[PDB]
Order: sequence, then structure tokens, then C-alpha cells
Amino acid sequence: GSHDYLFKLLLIGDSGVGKTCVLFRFSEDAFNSTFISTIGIDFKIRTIELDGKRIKLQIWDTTTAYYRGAMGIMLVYDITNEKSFDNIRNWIRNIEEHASADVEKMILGNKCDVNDKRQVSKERGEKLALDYGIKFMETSAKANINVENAFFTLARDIKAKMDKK
Ligand SMILES: Nc1nc2c(ncn2[C@@H]2O[C@H](COP(=O)(O)OP(=O)(O)O)[C@@H](O)[C@H]2O)c(=O)[nH]1
Ligand SMILES: [Mg+2]
Repeated sequence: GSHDYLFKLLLIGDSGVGKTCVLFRFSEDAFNSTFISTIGIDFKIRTIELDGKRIKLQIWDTTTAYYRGAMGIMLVYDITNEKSFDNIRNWIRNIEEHASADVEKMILGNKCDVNDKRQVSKERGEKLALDYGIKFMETSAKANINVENAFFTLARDIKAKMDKK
């Protein structure tokens, strides 16, 4: 090594988009468990393996002094809620103002399992992401679609930058 890695990640997005479920699916493989109380757990930690190294992810759930340690940000909307998607512009603008200069970013279109109630097309999300030069994927905390993908991707981008300088 013998460097150790702890990446502080932040979930941000409108109330109700699934931030807490994303966090608890990734860290406990749970969704609407009757055994887990989520109140008021501020973060969860999961360790992943990258390049043979054990990377600690400290993932926080819901102005500068708010983005203080954050190295990566998941910008979350709900594919069944157009307004939550529309507010992503605003979240991006806030992050640009108050977060670290080079914070790594990713947009998540969550609840992609609810296809009969979809209000935001995958195409709309992809185009918005492409416009800001931000990575994108559709997720489901319920079905465990792209939740690991999202975190592994962001972590890789943080590590790649950190391993340069
Ligand atoms: N079907 C489905 N429902 C979800 C998903 N993620 C969250 N939810 C539901 O959406 C609601 C809001 O989720 P929550 O995690 O509390 O949102 P938060 O306000 O962003 O913390 C809850 O009823 C969740 O069960 C998902 O991927 N699929
Ligand atoms: Mg929550």
C-alpha cells in the first residue's frame, strides 16, 4: 500500500426521491425492512475493493460548511416525479457554488422499476447529464439495479484523481 482510503460521499436530491433507500440498499441490502429503523442515521459505511485496495465509503444522507468533506456527490431524482428531475438543475447550481472545486458528480434516475408511473424518460436524463458533463445511470433501490454500479463508478473516479495527485 500502504495508503488508506476513506471517501466521503453525499446523497442529495428532493425529499422523496429515494436517497435513504439507496443508502440502505447499498449498505445493508435492505429495502423497506421491518427490522431496520432508519431514523436518524446520518451515514452508512461500506468497504469496497478497487485495485486490490480496501476503499471505505462513508455515505451521508441529507451552505459551504455542508459540502465540507464531500469528495463525491450522487444527485438523485425520481423517474416518476418530473419536479424532482427539474430540481436537479438547481442542485447542480448549489453544488457548483458551495462544494469543493473538483467534487466528483453523478446523476441517478431512481425508481426505475416503476415503469408504469414514469414521468421522466431515460433519454431526458441522459441528455441533461451529457449537457453538464456529468455521468448518469438509472437506479432502483427496490430491485438493486445500478446501486453498486453507481458507487463503484464514483469511487473509481475519485481514486483515479487521488492516485494522480
Ligand atoms: N419502487 C421504488 N420505490 C422506492 C425506491 N427508492 C425509494 N422508494 C420509495 O420512495 C419513498 C421515498 O424514499 P426515501 O428513501 O425515504 O426518499 P428520501 O426522502 O430521498 O430519503 C419510500 O416510500 C421508498 O420506499 C425504488 O428504487 N423503487
Ligand atoms: Mg431520507
